[PDB]
Amino acid sequence: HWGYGKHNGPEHWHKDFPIAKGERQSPVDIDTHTAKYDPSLKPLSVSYDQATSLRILNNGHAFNVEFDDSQDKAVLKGGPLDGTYRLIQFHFHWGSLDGQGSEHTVDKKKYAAELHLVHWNTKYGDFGKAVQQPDGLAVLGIFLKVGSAKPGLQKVVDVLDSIKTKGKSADFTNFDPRGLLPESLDYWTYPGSLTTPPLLECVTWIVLKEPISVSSEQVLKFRKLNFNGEGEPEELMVDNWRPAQPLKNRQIKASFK
Ligand SMILES: CC(=O)Nc1nnc(S(N)(=O)=O)s1
Ligand SMILES: [Zn+2]
Repeated sequence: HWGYGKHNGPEHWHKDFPIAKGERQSPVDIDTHTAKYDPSLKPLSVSYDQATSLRILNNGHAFNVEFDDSQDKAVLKGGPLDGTYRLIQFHFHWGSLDGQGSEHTVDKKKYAAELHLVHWNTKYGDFGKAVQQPDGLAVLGIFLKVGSAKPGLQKVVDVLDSIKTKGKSADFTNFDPRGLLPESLDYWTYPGSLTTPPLLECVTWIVLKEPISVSSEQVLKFRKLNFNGEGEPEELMVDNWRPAQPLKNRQIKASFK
């Protein structure tokens, strides 16, 4: 089954998921000089004050923090979006070294990791229906660079020891995702896809310009997780990122000049 190894990594995915070679795949390189400023784009509206986190899970490819999405508690609106998108989970992609890890790149620059806050369009009723629609998901992408620690991330880092291996989960309540946002909400946006199988082309990507900084010690703890289940041979969970895909017939728009 698929993964990030030499024998099952992204270059192999198309054999089981032919849409991997599709017209609106993600991630992409953001060429800052070719992106188009669009004055018609609205500011993002992030309403996370009533967010209810439930659980943190190692699913064998990353760790996910899951939220209660049975009501409009944590929602994303505005920007390029029509309607209301509910937060369902966030996760990260990261590297084995500080010079790599992000999925998106900016003028070919890679960051140490990338945070994805995944939201689904409420008009489709559930997440499973949403992924079948071209406007079904909105994913907010935030870059991480190594520098000073991010206090708001430390609660996540401290629980990782309890979900070291695939399939382990832990109760993870009262986490406030607002502590993971940068100061500015300036963004680029383009139409794209999930970056893991099944690679469905259902995502409006919103990638923030401003990275957040985390400390070397914080990212080091991500790299101690395992792809494998308990009792299996240890494989460190690192480099769980898909390389940039061709832009083809898409334009990246910027909310700022
Ligand atoms: C269930 C779920 O959320 N699946 C996802 N697959 N890829 C995602 S990402 N890397 O594009 O945010 S989210
Ligand atoms: Zn992701």
